[PDB]
Amino acid sequence: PQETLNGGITDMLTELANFEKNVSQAIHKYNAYRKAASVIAKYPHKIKSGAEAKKLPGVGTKIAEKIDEFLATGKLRKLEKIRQDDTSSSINFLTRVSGIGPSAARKFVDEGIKTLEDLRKNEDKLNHHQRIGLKYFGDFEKRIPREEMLQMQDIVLNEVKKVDSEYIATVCGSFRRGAESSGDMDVLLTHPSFTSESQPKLLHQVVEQLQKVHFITDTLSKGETKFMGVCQLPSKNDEKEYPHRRIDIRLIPKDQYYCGVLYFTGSDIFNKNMRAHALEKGFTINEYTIRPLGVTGVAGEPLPVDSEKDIFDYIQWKYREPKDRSE
DNA sequence: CCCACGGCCCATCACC
DNA sequence: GGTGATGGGC
DNA sequence: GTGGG
Ligand SMILES: Nc1ccn([C@H]2C[C@H](O)[C@@H](COP(=O)(O)NP(=O)(O)OP(=O)(O)O)O2)c(=O)n1
Ligand SMILES: [Mg+2]
Ligand SMILES: [Mg+2]
Ligand code: NA
Ligand code: NA
Repeated sequence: PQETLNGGITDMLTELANFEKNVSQAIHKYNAYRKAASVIAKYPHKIKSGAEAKKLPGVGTKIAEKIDEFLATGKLRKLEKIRQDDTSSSINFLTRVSGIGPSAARKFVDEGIKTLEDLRKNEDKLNHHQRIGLKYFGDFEKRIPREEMLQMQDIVLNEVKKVDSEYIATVCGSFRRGAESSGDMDVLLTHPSFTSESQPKLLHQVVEQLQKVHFITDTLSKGETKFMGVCQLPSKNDEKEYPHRRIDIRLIPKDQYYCGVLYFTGSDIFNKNMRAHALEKGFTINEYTIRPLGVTGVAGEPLPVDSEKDIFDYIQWKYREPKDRSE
């Protein structure tokens, strides 16, 4: 559906969702509003009343009332008021800095720190991640055109094979679903010597090499299985520099890999829909495995999975191209 | 009336 | 020094 | 906030 169908309503709900997460610290209300926004966004008609909306699953009494007020006035008094509130709107804004959550934003605003400028003035109170988030605030809210993702993929797959030609690397996420732009880059990594029944160097080696060729520029977090950091394409000398980008690299056991690829190729909406169907034939699927639910819900042993397809087979669904896993 | 609300790794805090 | 809890991200 | 035991 076109966004201008009910965009006014969904904008309202998303903004409400944001204030619940960031200011009220009510995560389940945040998800409630999002779910409501999502189901309304998929609704193929212009909503004329809150009662009409209430028919949709996830839209209840309170949101129905909010829709009525919005339809009658073009606004929400509560939303209008919290927008004007310096404290609440500053708290809500600072959470856009990667590394600053509802709690940190709260503490900052409590002690007079409300803007990016104030953050820049008080580096002493920021942790490593927050400093990076601050330094690349602008860049991190930029999307990544597919053409750059391709170039980023070229570098990653090249350098990974250079380190060890037995590595397997896959760019997942919205890129693998064929999106024409992405928020970040997700890389899944495996190696024939790393399975469930098993360096910590395997992830480190790759990260280090990507640093050596000046692709990776910063590190947010780095463990033995998960890396989160910043990367940047090289410039053309004449041409102006590319924005810095967020990149995640996950090292996964060889025998948990194609569950990982499925999960982290995702679409959140597809994952939960494929979750949904999986439990209905008595299967539970997470990022690691697919397990048969038992006569009680006895989730037993992981089944063998050597491809994305096997997982589709288990729950009698035909293989869906990542291109179509929007939902 | 009352509880659940897809999950987990890493950095850092709280506390012994 | 350490273990467990919490914040944050995705 | 919504849904359901
Ligand atoms: N908590 C999480 C985090 C990620 N995922 C899955 C679904 C996502 O499509 C996939 C990758 O996560 P993601 O990077 O945050 N989203 P994605 O790459 O699809 O789109 P972008 O907004 O980054 O362009 O992992 C998930 O199912 N639950
Ligand atoms: Mg992504
Ligand atoms: Mg990601
Ligand atoms: Na409803
Ligand atoms: Na943030």
